[PDB]
Amino acid sequence: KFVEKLEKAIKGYTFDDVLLIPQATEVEPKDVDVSTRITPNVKLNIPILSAAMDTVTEWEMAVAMAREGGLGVIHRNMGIEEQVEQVKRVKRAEKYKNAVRDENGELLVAAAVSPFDIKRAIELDKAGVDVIVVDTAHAHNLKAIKSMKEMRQKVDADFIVGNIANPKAVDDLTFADAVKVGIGPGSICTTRIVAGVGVPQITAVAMVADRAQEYGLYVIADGGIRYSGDIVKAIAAGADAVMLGNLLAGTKEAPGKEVIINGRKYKQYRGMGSLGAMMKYMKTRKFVPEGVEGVVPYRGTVSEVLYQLVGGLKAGMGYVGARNIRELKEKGEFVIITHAGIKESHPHDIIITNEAPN
Amino acid sequence: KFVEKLEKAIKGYTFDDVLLIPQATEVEPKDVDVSTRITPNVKLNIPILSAAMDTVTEWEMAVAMAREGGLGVIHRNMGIEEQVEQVKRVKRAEKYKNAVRDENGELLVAAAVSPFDIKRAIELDKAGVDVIVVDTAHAHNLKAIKSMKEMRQKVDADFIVGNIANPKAVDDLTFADAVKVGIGPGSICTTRIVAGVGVPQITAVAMVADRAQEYGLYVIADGGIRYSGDIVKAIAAGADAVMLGNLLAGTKEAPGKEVIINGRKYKQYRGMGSLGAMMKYMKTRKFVPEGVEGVVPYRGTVSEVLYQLVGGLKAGMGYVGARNIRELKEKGEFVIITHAGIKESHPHDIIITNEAPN
Amino acid sequence: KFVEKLEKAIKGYTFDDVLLIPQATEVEPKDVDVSTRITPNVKLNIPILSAAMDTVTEWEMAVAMAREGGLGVIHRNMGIEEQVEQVKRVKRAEKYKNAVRDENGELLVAAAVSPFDIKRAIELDKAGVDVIVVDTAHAHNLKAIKSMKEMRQKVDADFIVGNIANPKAVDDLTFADAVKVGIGPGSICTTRIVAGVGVPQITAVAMVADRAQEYGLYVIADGGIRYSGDIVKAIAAGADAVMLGNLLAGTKEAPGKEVIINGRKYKQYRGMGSLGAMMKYMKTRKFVPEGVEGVVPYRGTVSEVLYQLVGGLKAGMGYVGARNIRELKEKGEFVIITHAGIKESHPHDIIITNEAPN
Amino acid sequence: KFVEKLEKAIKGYTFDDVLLIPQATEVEPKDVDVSTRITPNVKLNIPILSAAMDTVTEWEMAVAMAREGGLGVIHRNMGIEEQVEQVKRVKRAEKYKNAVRDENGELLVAAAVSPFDIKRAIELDKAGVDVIVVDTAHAHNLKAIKSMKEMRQKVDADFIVGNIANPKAVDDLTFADAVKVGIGPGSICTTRIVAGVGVPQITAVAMVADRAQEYGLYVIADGGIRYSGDIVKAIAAGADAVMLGNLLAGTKEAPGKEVIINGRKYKQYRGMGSLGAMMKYMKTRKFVPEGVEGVVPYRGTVSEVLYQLVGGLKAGMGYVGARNIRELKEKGEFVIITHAGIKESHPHDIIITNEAPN
Ligand SMILES: O=c1[nH]c(=O)c2[nH+]cn([C@@H]3O[C@H](COP(=O)(O)O)[C@@H](O)[C@H]3O)c2[nH]1
Ligand SMILES: O=c1[nH]c(=O)c2[nH+]cn([C@@H]3O[C@H](COP(=O)(O)O)[C@@H](O)[C@H]3O)c2[nH]1
Ligand SMILES: O=c1[nH]c(=O)c2[nH+]cn([C@@H]3O[C@H](COP(=O)(O)O)[C@@H](O)[C@H]3O)c2[nH]1
Ligand SMILES: O=c1[nH]c(=O)c2[nH+]cn([C@@H]3O[C@H](COP(=O)(O)O)[C@@H](O)[C@H]3O)c2[nH]1
Repeated sequence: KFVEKLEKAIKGYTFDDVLLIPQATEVEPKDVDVSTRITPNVKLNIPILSAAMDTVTEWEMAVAMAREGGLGVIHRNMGIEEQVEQVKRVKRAEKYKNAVRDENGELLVAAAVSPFDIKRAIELDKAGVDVIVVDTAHAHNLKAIKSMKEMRQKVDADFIVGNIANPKAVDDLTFADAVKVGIGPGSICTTRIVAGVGVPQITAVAMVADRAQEYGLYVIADGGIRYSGDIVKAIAAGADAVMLGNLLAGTKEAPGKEVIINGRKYKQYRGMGSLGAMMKYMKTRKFVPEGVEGVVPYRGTVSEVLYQLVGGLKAGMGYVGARNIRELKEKGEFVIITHAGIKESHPHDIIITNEAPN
Repeated sequence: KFVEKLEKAIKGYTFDDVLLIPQATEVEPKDVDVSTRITPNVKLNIPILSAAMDTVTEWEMAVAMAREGGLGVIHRNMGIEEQVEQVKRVKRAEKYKNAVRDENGELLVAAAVSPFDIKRAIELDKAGVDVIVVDTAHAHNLKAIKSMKEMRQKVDADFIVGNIANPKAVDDLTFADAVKVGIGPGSICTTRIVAGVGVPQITAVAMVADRAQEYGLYVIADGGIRYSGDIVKAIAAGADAVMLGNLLAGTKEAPGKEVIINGRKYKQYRGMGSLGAMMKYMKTRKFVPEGVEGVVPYRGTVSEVLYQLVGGLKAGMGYVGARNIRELKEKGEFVIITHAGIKESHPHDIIITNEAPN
Repeated sequence: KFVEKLEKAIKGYTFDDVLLIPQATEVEPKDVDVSTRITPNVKLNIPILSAAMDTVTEWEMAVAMAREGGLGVIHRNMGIEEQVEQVKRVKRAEKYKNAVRDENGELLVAAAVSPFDIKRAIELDKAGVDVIVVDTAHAHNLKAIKSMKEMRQKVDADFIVGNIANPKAVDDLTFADAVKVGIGPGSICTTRIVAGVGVPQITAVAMVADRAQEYGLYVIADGGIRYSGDIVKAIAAGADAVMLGNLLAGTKEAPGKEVIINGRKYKQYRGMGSLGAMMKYMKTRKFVPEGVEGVVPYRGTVSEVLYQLVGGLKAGMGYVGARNIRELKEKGEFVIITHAGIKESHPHDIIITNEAPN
Repeated sequence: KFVEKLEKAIKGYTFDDVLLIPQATEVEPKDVDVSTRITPNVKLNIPILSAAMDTVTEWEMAVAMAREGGLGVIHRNMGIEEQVEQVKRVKRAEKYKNAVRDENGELLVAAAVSPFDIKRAIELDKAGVDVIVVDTAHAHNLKAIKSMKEMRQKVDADFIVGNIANPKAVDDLTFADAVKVGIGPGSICTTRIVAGVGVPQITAVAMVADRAQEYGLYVIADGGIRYSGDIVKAIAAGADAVMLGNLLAGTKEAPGKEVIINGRKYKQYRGMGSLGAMMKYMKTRKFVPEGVEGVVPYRGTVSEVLYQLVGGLKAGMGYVGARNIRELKEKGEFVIITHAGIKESHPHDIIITNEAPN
């Protein structure tokens, strides 16, 4: 019985365990289309959402994301009235040819809510939020799901529930428009260390994506993205879009506090499940933290970060012969590599003097 | 023949090689029950025992452990009369709703003895010890086992023999109430380096647990636990409880000497098979040490450490839908991960400023 | 579908994942012949080409390479007239018994061109270049290949197209004399990090070599070579020759700028896809860099570096009983090793005071 | 063809990839017998030989080794007359109950020779050397083997040829008494880096041992031993004895020059295939070095080192229920472990203050 648990254990892979195999390419890469659909009513011009964290997304980030064709999810570590005001400021913010707007030409915006905060949801919905993101650590909670269903029935906005890491969870969330995948891969996440629970992101996305495709739900890969190359892999693994925390934290638009150390600029970045975040409107029913607090170097503007990420994604799509997202998901093939392969993949046997992305 | 040894070699896994897969959860996590049975007459309120080491468990630790629902095993690197006095002080120590007590309302306590120290055992038994723990490096020793049987017949207390790492050893220990698993995983253990013998803990627990279940014996996972997440994995692998050395060392109650270095507080922690421990009542028939001496940072009180560990265990059980220990052992499923997966599981690509567990 | 991508994923190996198994040897090693054919009209006396990079190969490097029996590929990050002049200076440069010369006794030389630069190619061809090397990041580009075919028809020089990492690409390049293998292994390469695309070099060379052999095309392993041992492995994996960047950079003949740091000598080495290289005649249609800038320690003269590399290759060939290149490719057998095996393969448990290669 | 080389590649294991599984033990460990036979006329009281290196074995080391029941192999980086004198001094050196002596009560001694130095061999034989050790990097050399056969016919001493790493080599060396296994694992060895050739030691010993057993030849595992635990594994893998360089270097008896750095004592240790060793009577037909030069910390006397090593071996044998060497080779079973398992096997999550072996 216990030995069979080990013998039958599935083998899980993360971003660094795989590489995409180059293929014949007819069109690339400057002509690559990266638009993608995440909900019945929402198609982004770039497959990127900014995390719903208090050191990542507030109104400024959301405006910047929407102007670039992406989407910002206003965090919920604030009062309901404060969150509705953030949403309104974004919707009325409008040179940005890639911007994603609603029927009235207003920038799109999303906002996070707890599975039980139906009041908050309705207020956000009335404020004109385009997407409601049920933001929980383990969405496959029955009681929570019952509350989610009631919530879905009382709002018009599109509905995204996350996070999950087991395909079986999709079967009980078919009332949502999309599911967010990611349990334990976050840069500031300690859930796997504290709880011992999780699934390597590439494997998690693939398992969930196959099940989601069966029900008509979209998939968002959340957490663990460190390089543009990870985005290409996530999409090839089945995701329609990715959600970034670390890579967007430290940008001018990020609400994280500035920090200088040794003359170098940084910005705070912390898990919403950290003491600091808890010491700020959520009160989780958790006895111990599952996130840490840290800092990331100053990255410049959101615009500059997205240009690099999207640039890399387009290069990767060109290399595999994918003219659009659907084709990447369709024909992207993987090769599994070893630790030594990981080392050779990064720059090696050299004293780097400049790694600039321009 | 020799090549077949390699071809037929079993693949062994340790804590970091696996993760638990999230599942549908109906009740969690603050309502999770972590009580567990380790012997016919002993059920703990938390699945944790403090190691029988001279830098970990003496009367103060044992009192603190029992008051929290756990169990302390008084070490045997002292005289018989000194050990009986430690036991008595614990039994008469009694605001602690989770405390584990015997029929007379006295805190429970355990004590270690050598497989050959029948005299010590009888004295401990008369002093009212609740559990006698035969404490040896390799319990699957025939001569030792013969002595153990005679010992079991002369004491009333429950009987725990360890340590072992091969299921075949259980077959010859069916006269005991439970077996302790762990050969080589300890934080200060060098047995695998000095002797070249051992079995990765997750695999060892699983193999032994399947065999133990066939005979009605309980299983305790001893050594190698560094995080609360490891506890969840050990139990899911077949263990009824775990034994901690490193994580309890450095607490206020631990008998280890205090040490200050660079203004920072530490406490000594060393293997019982180290020169220091040997230079203190045991005299092993070993030519060379199989343990080292070191220090661990000050952790605070036992109460604070247990709260965190149990907190993590409850979070993990909630994530897999386990309302109690039996269900964790019953339905916990694993996913095997690579080194890259291990890296992504811990916090990464961030300059940590705070990892506090509150 | 997505899960099958992972289940059917091929396992890729790089240089450090393998070792060659020693065999009975009748002749070795000072009598080992390392000559090798890379094109219908070109056989080198040593299986080594210098990279077409602006910090590696200009006329001096090319002269040194040809004098030792190797081949230099003049980089294309300069004007057409400048490149033709570099070529002419090499052809007229002529104590060097291993030198490779053309029919008129002139040192051989190669030059790189973009798949679309037919003008540059014709000029190089008229200048007497022996080999034209189509130098692109992803040669399996249809539009590029159409241009390549027109180019092949307008020049007399031998034709080498690269780089590729998929055997399927060979099928569409049968009009060339040889293909260059290598996508992502370079010491200063970030293509796998930025685009997420690539194939571990040993696996890439083997897959391509089997397909190339079917069409009569030669194979050159480009990138990732750090030690002479890697050369032996690359050839045993199917390559006819290797191309070096890092190992030749830092030599007296390399055009890289000199840099002193802490009294120690270095020379600049950077990817052609780096800002620095771009800031120098190419203008790629890439949005972001896929190479970095760094420095390598001063290595001495090209002659000294080649002696060591070739020395190692000959030792390795002797150990496997290969009197020539054809036999190495023919009978070289591999054993796959683990990370621990990699550690034991390098010097260990010692404080090195001298690693000199004389 | 090339892809099949990878698909059919055998998987090789080194010491750190495996652990021995504990078993029922009837007698251990102070009653463990570690005597072992390495040749028809030579049985050692401990399975250890000192390397034939100029920084490891000269007459003092050989005397110390024989007095402890082991064997010293006088290195050949000296003149013939100097080597014969070293041998004589050992034979006439004679409180040492474990000493290994010949028929006349003289300490045993071995000496190394090149496969072609028949003159040196005969002189050593006449001087009374007990074992002649043909000392070469790749013994599976036909020309060398022909010379070896002539040598075997002109000496009375027992004959040991090494090193090899392929079982096929044993088939051509059946005229010898034993073969020495080890190509590339040495602490100061770079053969695998320079030549790309080698076989992980555990796998090499096992493959060779199975073939050797078929012909009646003994096996000596040479190189890569860092801990007593490695000795237990090597023997369990099929070896009759092991040869140590690094672990014996740095002892009082070792001829290596003393070196002080930061108040700490060290002794030089270098490969015989290093410039330093070459700059000292061998003149190899190698173009480049395959060994490095370094230093090891002062270890104390040979006696103290052997006590620890043998102590560990006995502990390991007790843990697996082996009362003697034959039984270890007979019933020792392995479990393969991962990198994480390797980490847990060593001391972890502790600040070591003392690792003393007493
Ligand atoms: O287990 C967790 N404990 C936390 O405290 C925490 N905070 C954020 N997150 C999630 O991490 C995602 C961002 O991941 P990255 O920084 O790698 O982009 C985000 O999308 C969040 O989903 C957490 N997960
Ligand atoms: O091989 C060993 N040599 C030793 O000297 C030694 N000292 C303690 N122990 C065992 O390690 C366990 C505690 O392990 P942790 O520190 O990882 O919690 C404890 O439960 C002890 O079983 C030893 N094992
Ligand atoms: O992806 C890349 N981005 C770059 O900027 C770049 N620059 C050079 N190269 C290629 O790397 C090869 C040299 O590799 P080594 O330094 O390891 O010898 C060379 O042969 C080049 O093919 C690049 N690849
Ligand atoms: O490839 C090699 N190049 C060298 O220069 C060299 N020097 C010593 N040896 C061999 O290494 C063995 C000692 O290995 P350890 O230091 O790990 O005990 C010894 O037994 C020697 O066989 C060499 N191998």
